[PDB]
Amino acid sequence: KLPEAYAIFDPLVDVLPVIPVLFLALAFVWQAAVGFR
Amino acid sequence: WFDILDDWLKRDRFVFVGWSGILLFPCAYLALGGWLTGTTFVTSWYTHGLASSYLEGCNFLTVAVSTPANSMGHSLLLLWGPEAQGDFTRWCQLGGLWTFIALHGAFGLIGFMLRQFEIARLVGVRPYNAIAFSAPIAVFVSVFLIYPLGQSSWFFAPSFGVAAIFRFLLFFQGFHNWTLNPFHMMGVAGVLGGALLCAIHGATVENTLFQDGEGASTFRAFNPTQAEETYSMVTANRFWSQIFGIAFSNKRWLHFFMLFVPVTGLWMSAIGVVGLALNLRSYDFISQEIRAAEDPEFETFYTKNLLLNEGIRAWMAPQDQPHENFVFPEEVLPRGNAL
Amino acid sequence: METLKITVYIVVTFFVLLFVFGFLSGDPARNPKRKDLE
Amino acid sequence: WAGNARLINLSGKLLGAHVAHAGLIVFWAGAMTLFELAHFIPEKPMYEQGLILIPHIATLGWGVGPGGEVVDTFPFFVVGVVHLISSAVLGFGGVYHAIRGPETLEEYSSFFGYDWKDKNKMTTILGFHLIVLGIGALLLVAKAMFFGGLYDTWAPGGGDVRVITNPTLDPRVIFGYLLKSPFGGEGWIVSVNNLEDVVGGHIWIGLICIAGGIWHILTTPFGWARRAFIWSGEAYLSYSLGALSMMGFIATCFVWFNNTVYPSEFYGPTGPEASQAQAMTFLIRDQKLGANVGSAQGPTGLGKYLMRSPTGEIIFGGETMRFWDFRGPWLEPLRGPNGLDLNKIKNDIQPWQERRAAEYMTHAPLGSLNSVGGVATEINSVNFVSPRSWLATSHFVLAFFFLVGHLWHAGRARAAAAGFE
Amino acid sequence: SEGGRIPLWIVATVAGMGVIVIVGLFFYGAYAGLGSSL
Amino acid sequence: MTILFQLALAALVILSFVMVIGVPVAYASPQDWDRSKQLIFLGSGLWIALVLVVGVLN
Amino acid sequence: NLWERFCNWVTSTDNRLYVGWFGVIMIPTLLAATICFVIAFIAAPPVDIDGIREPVSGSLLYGNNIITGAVVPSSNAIGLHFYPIWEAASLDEWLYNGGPYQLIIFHFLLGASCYMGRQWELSYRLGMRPWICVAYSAPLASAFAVFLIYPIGQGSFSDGMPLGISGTFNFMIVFQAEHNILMHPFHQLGVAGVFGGALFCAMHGSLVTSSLIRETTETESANYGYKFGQEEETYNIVAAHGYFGRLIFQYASFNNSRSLHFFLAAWPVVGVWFTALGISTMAFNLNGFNFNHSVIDAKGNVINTWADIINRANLGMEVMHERNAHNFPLDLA
Amino acid sequence: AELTPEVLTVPLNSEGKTITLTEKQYLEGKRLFQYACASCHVGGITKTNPSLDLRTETLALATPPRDNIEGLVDYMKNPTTYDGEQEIAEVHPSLRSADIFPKMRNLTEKDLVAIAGHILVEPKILGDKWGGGKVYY
Ligand code: CLA
Ligand code: CLA
Ligand code: CLA
Ligand code: CLA
Ligand code: CLA
Ligand code: CLA
Ligand SMILES: C=Cc1c(C)c2cc3nc(c4c5[nH]c(cc6nc(cc1[nH]2)C(C)=C6CC)c(C)c5C(=O)[C@@H]4C(=O)OC)[C@@H](CCC(=O)OC/C=C(\C)CCC[C@H](C)CCC[C@H](C)CCCC(C)C)[C@@H]3C
Ligand SMILES: CC1=C(/C=C/C(C)=C/C=C/C(C)=C/C=C/C=C(C)/C=C/C=C(C)/C=C/C2=C(C)CCCC2(C)C)C(C)(C)CCC1
Ligand SMILES: CC1=C(/C=C/C(C)=C/C=C/C(C)=C/C=C/C=C(C)/C=C/C=C(C)/C=C/C2=C(C)CCCC2(C)C)C(C)(C)CCC1
Ligand SMILES: CC1=C(/C=C/C(C)=C/C=C/C(C)=C/C=C/C=C(C)/C=C/C=C(C)/C=C/C2=C(C)CCCC2(C)C)C(C)(C)CCC1
Ligand code: OEC
Ligand SMILES: [Fe+3]
Repeated sequence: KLPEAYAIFDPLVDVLPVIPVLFLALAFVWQAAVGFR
Repeated sequence: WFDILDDWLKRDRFVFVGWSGILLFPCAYLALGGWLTGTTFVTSWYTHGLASSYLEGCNFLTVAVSTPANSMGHSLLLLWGPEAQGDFTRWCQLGGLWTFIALHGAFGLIGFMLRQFEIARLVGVRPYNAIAFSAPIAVFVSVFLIYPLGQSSWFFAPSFGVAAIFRFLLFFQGFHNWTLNPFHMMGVAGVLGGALLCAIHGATVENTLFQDGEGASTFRAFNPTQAEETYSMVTANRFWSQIFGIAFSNKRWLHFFMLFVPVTGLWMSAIGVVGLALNLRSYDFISQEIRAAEDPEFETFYTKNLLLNEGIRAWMAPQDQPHENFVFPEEVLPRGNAL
Repeated sequence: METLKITVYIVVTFFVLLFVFGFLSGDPARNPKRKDLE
Repeated sequence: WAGNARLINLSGKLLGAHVAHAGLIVFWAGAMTLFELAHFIPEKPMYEQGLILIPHIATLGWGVGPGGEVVDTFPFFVVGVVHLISSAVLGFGGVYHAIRGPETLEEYSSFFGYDWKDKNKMTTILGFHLIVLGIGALLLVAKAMFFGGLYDTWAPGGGDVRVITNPTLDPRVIFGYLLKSPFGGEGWIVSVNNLEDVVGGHIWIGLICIAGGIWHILTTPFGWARRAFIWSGEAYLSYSLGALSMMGFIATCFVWFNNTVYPSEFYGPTGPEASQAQAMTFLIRDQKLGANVGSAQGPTGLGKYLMRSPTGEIIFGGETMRFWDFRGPWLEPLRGPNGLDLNKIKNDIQPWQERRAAEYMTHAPLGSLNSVGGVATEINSVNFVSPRSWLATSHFVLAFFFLVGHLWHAGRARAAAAGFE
Repeated sequence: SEGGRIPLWIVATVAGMGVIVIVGLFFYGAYAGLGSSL
Repeated sequence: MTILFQLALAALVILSFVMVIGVPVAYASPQDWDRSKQLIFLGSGLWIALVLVVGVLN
Repeated sequence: NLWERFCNWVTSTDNRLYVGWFGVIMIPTLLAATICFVIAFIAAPPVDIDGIREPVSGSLLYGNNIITGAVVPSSNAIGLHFYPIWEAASLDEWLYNGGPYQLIIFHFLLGASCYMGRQWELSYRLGMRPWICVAYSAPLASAFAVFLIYPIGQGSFSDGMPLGISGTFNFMIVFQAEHNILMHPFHQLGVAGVFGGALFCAMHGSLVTSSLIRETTETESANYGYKFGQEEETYNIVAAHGYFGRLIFQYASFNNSRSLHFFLAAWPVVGVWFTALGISTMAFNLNGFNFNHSVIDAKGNVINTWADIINRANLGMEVMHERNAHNFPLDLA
Repeated sequence: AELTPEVLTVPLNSEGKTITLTEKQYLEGKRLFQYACASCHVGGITKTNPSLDLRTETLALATPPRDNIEGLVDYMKNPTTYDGEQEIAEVHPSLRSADIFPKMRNLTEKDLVAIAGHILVEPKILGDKWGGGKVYY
């Protein structure tokens, strides 16, 4: 860990990089709310 | 009072419970629970020495339901078996599960082919499916019954797990060189042939589908009157004929041949196993062995393999077979230079 | 054998020019069964 | 749910999408750089943790001393942040252009941005993006010659960041790499030994890109080009699609066999490095036990340590005989005419060389999904998986599927032209 | 399209995400035991 | 002053938290854009500024 | 002028085959491989696989029977280099260092590749879709993976995959003793793809056979076929969809013929897609799982999990694979 | 069958005094071993020099003696050939060679002690295995 003063955010930074994947997820929910077409 | 039950029972609902419905579900359910239960909660190191479940922390793969101890032979130790003496907990410690699963589970397979016969005389269809199903049932008995019978006991039968199956594979390679058996070879033929068919048939269809059948040009439609169906045999024919060189074009044959390949195969394979049950194998080529000993500058892949085996056997049999209690001194073990 | 190496390359490239020039081909181009655009 | 295929012709929405996924690519650039400088510990082999971009950043010799992890921490935080914000700068753009409204009917706009089937405009748009690569490429050149150097793993001592002078700009040398056998050690692009080749090899690209970007801008394709290629929108994907596949392969193989470009110091040792490293490690060990290396006779009669290569030089024996093509800074000083000098060997062998052998030999690219280090049989008490195996592995995969894509979309362009649509 | 209709694209998301939490565990859990391996 | 950065950041944090959730609903034509678009140039104006503050703080 | 007359030939039906631009390479290529290969198996002299001076001869004349083996891999010395004929000296040499291997391989892959192209191109001359091009791509890709990628990832064609029955087995064994595949999802999906295809190719053809047009000129003494001209086709899909649906449940059964045949080509192909990758992924050392230890921190007593007895066998074999060709303690490739 | 005090009641010096470690420590021993060792010393066997192990018995025959903690600590700071005639600091990890084995730079006296403890407690648990890899070989 070398972020110094920002120390505080390891958390959010740690679960951060996954979101690109979760984008795929909404995409299907978007579809569910729109009856799939 | 009879016919009624026939009907109530055979009543066409969501999940068809026929006359066979009585064997199938009680057995196919317990055979599943039996697995899942021990898989998640039982240890089999009193009987096998390894870790059986999740309770001890194996991964899904590792976890399994291990075979009884070799000291017991073929005694079906049911709960009221003179050996377990009715004490459940121990009945599990000893592996009384394996027997459970294989037996109930053997009948579930009996029920499932029966349920396949029922449905064909109610709907008025051909029994063929029920017959294709014999292959697996053969494979099953062949494996889990015939084989253990021929040998020292229940222990040597496949173990109910993932890895526990891979270990089976390997076991076979070392002591039986099952790969050299011709029967496993044919079996290996149909399974790979089943998948080769499944691709060409499915791809040919899909790709020879009738043009413009859908303006939007996607393909999610049909109907009963769609007698002709969505594709051409005439074009496939020529396609194949000019690419592969052959193409028997007669739909009825294509599908049946698709029954022959897979199923014909597994029957062999099962035969091949009734053979090993009696340590009767295809593990040697007298001709070669002979010239293999009178001459040291001669070697073939046949040979190189027989070497790996002994390695499998020497290293893997003392931990894998606790009952004889093998003690093998470092030096003794076969071993290539530097490794 | 150097005579062999040479012979090969001729053969090989020969059939290459037939692949390449068979596609760029102004003559046959991309002629299908349902529509010819020339 | 071919949703993304309904968008085909309404270029007003693609921009919205292309610039939306273009926002993820940059997002990842920050999310990962920051995730790394997060877990990252100084002075522990970059590669023994599990990093990938930082190593890239130190490749450009952005922040490092002679093969010394990092003296200056910061350089990475800059990258982590920048790209993470460029992800919003574009997330905004992609979203907007996706949702606020389509295109092609803006008169002054259609003059700046046209559509498909129009060879002269597609060509023009193409050249454009070509003028951009011509630049980015040349920027790399800047960062080595008049800027904070680049990391040369070669001569001497430690090869810290060094600035280049007069890159190999010879006209011949550059394409020679293109005309060489892609076999046994010699892969056209991979053969790149001298870092100076690499710089000069970039200068020529840009000039070639730019000289081309403008070319199509002004020119519409000739006849032969028109009668060979189709012009559907789907078909341009098939071109571009398969291009990337080849490259996936390209780079993958490029990854396994390092050129100074991928200094093994960050990335780790090369598959062969390990083996060759294991041979050398043991000459010494026994040399210290007074073993004579020249007269050694392995059970085969090939000498445990030294034998020849078909062209007759000396090479470490053992299966590591297949990696005598291997070259690195540690093994080289013992190299000389005719192969390895049996006299530098037993006389002039410095200690820091045994170290590298042992380290590499020790961190063999060999690993499993459980991150178990070493042979398939080891115990789970050692975690490691050479970045190279990670890059090579995942990237191979994509270069494959992607090819499956060249087939699927290019075969569907044959259905547009007249087939099934 | 929520006039106050009985949800389904919610049910589909509730469990779906729920499952991820159980499996997710199954991965965490796979760490607590092999971790003392030596 | 550690306090300003701990607030400037948390500042840019919360802004983004919102932005990313609002900006999308804002593009829901039947929910007035007049009101929603104001707030937009605000988060954007406010944000890019915070972006420069943090930076300058080092 | 002539040049035009040639192309027309190549392009359409020739009453035997279709030999388009793709088969312009495929036909002369696969021929050189066939011929060379057939002869190599009937007379090739011994070949020393691993550089060592211990030649292995798996040919008919030199004391083999069909299963015993065939065309053996190039030397480990030439291992990764390019070994053509011109590049060597006498053929007595060539024959010893595995020449036949490379020669046969490379031509075969190329022409193997083109056999695939040819499949598509025929589609373009017959206005049909381009799918078959894709389903072949699975095994092809796999061959390459086994015959190429690996030796490319490993450092020498030697130990690519022998062209004999027996050696196929060897390659397998050595392979899982070196990379432990069994426990790798990509080979797991592989068994899924295959055991899949078996279960489906039996299912389909089974049902398709049970729900036939019971009343079409079929008696108990004769059985004669259909032909495209036949409208209603062979079977009553309602009977099959009804059958299968009643065996498990409505959803379980397939409504239309597209979802049926698409499934048949989806399962197998995407299974091997992965396996072929599996190998290619373990070609650069990303070997399968390996849960070698589970403990009882009580004392730390190691408890053997079914998987360890798997490593016990994987072990015996590692030790003796390529006996006497190792001079150092740990294999690194 | 649990981890016991006796188990951790390990020899501290040549003469005859002993210290009984704790739970907390033991674990730090592993964690450290794996950190700058395992790679080269997996399961207590030298990869670079197979004919020399880390079993307890072989350590006592070293020069100077090494069946106890003080000896190991000395070794980790400064290295000693099995006989004690060469200074192998330019070859083996050593607090005196931090500059070359960066993994060492961070280490502290407390950590050496624990690492040493891990090496002496293990064999009581693993037995033959930790030696030449029995289960492992
Ligand atoms: C250059 C990039 C590229 C682009 C822009 C497109 C674009 C398109 N493709 Mg193509 N495709 C590509 C590459 C590309 N493809 C490649 C490389 C392949 C080979 C695999 C394919 C194979 C392909 C097929 C087979 C089909 C398309 C189709 C389409 C159209 C699809 C619309 C749709 O329904 O999407 C919907 C997309 C999805 C539901 C995505 C599924 C993605 C997988 C399952 C995710 C795996 C992620 C995994 C969970 C991660 C694990 C975590 C990791 C850390 C380990 C669209 C025009 C369709 C068409 O009809 O074309 C006109 C179609 O049938 N494509
Ligand atoms: C690679 C990613 C990807 C992308 C970029 C797109 C893009 C698109 N899809 Mg496709 N899709 C994908 C994957 C993708 N899809 C996959 C995998 C599937 C299969 C499940 C589909 C299935 C699909 C279908 C079935 C349909 C589309 C449609 C569309 C278009 C919708 C336009 C719109 O306004 O929607 C409405 C927009 C919203 C509901 C808003 C989403 C808001 C995002 C999450 C906000 C993120 C926050 C933002 C960055 C904040 C910025 C703040 C600033 C200060 C920085 C769009 C071009 C539709 C279409 O018909 O297109 C022609 C359609 O019907 N898609
Ligand atoms: C891939 C790279 C990329 C590309 C190629 C483009 C390309 C384009 N962008 Mg986009 N953009 C991008 C990335 C990209 N952008 C990103 C990442 C972002 C986020 C930072 C944006 C944000 C963005 C915005 C915010 C805007 C554009 C606009 C445009 C278009 C500008 C052309 C022009 O001449 O404007 C010059 C501008 C004009 C001629 C403006 C005329 C003003 C209109 C007609 C006023 C209407 C009001 C009227 C009074 C109403 C009467 C109604 C009555 C009821 C009262 C162009 C197509 C502009 C656009 O589409 O609008 C035309 C625009 O406003 N872009
Ligand atoms: C961004 C990539 C790019 C793309 C997609 C195109 C695409 C096209 N170009 Mg352009 N071109 C480019 C870059 C690009 N060019 C650059 C950078 C230059 C400057 C040298 C040119 C110079 C150029 C000229 C002078 C001409 C074209 C022409 C054409 C059209 C040719 C038709 C055809 O492909 O025939 C078939 C193609 C071939 C026989 C070539 C296959 C080549 C292989 C795949 C690539 C080899 C690359 C090289 C070895 C790698 C560099 C390695 C590095 C280490 C040095 C086509 C639309 C023609 C045209 O449009 O006419 C008006 C034309 O006359 N281009
Ligand atoms: C990063 C750079 C790099 C790149 C991009 C490649 C790329 C490639 N390598 Mg090489 N390799 C490298 C470095 C690299 N390598 C290094 C450093 C070494 C040192 C050990 C090797 C050692 C090596 C070996 C030992 C082998 C490869 C092979 C291959 C090819 C495999 C795919 C294939 O089957 O194509 C099939 C061919 C094509 C897709 C043709 C593309 C060309 C145009 C577009 C088509 C021409 C069409 C016509 C029909 C064919 C004429 C071909 C001609 C040779 C007769 C691929 C082109 C394999 C091979 O097949 O050799 C070439 C192989 O056996 N490589
Ligand atoms: C008799 C019982 C038995 C059972 C239950 C299993 C079960 C399994 N084996 Mg084992 N096996 C057995 C005996 C058995 N085996 C024997 C005797 C041997 C020889 C020693 C082996 C050798 C073996 C090997 C070598 C391997 C396996 C593997 C597997 C797994 C394969 C997954 C797969 O795709 O299968 C094929 C089946 C299918 C693809 C389909 C099954 C049907 C599913 C459940 C239907 C889903 C449909 C859904 C409910 C409805 C949708 C409706 C639709 C209309 C939309 C599976 C867990 C493989 C593995 O990966 O191990 C972990 C593997 O590599 N087995
Ligand atoms: C991976 C191997 C493989 C599996 C898992 C498998 C599975 C299945 N095949 C079925 C059918 C078929 N399979 C067929 C041909 C084939 N099936 C093949 C290979 C397989 N088939 C092959 C190679 C063929 C070609 C011959 C046909 C022709 C049919 C059908 O008609 C039928 C179907 O309807 O198709 C979907 C289903 C029968 C359900 C049943 O009867 O329950 C009753 C019995 C039960 C539940 C248990 C009996 C007890 C056994 C011993 C215990 C199993 C318990 C496991 C050990 C525990 C779980 C283990 C995990 C690792 C999964 C079932 C999903
Ligand atoms: C023993 C016994 C009994 C009982 C029991 C039973 C019968 C049971 C059962 C049980 C069961 C029955 C159980 C179960 C469990 C389960 C679980 C725990 C599961 C899980 C799952 C999961 C987690 C999933 C997932 C997934 C995903 C995510 C994706 C892919 C696919 C899948 C689907 C795989 C009695 C009394 C009779 C008597 C005799 C004995
Ligand atoms: C699915 C889909 C889609 C898509 C989407 C997209 C494409 C998106 C994107 C998105 C994006 C592209 C985004 C981005 C974002 C970003 C963000 C959100 C950021 C943030 C940041 C922050 C917060 C910061 C950070 C930091 C710094 C810089 C410093 C230090 C500290 C911290 C860590 C704080 C569409 C619509 C088409 C349609 C439908 C479907
Ligand atoms: C603002 C902000 C940010 C950002 C964020 C983001 C970018 C996020 C994202 C997120 C996301 C992106 C999420 C997602 C989620 C998702 C989900 C949760 C999903 C789900 C789904 C489901 C559940 C589905 C279902 C289904 C269907 C529909 C069908 C098929 C089957 C199934 C069942 C699978 C940060 C951190 C930088 C910091 C500062 C602030
Ligand atoms: Mn054909 O092989 Ca790849 O393992 Mn080690 O190195 Mn040579 O020994 Mn076997
Ligand atoms: Fe069919």
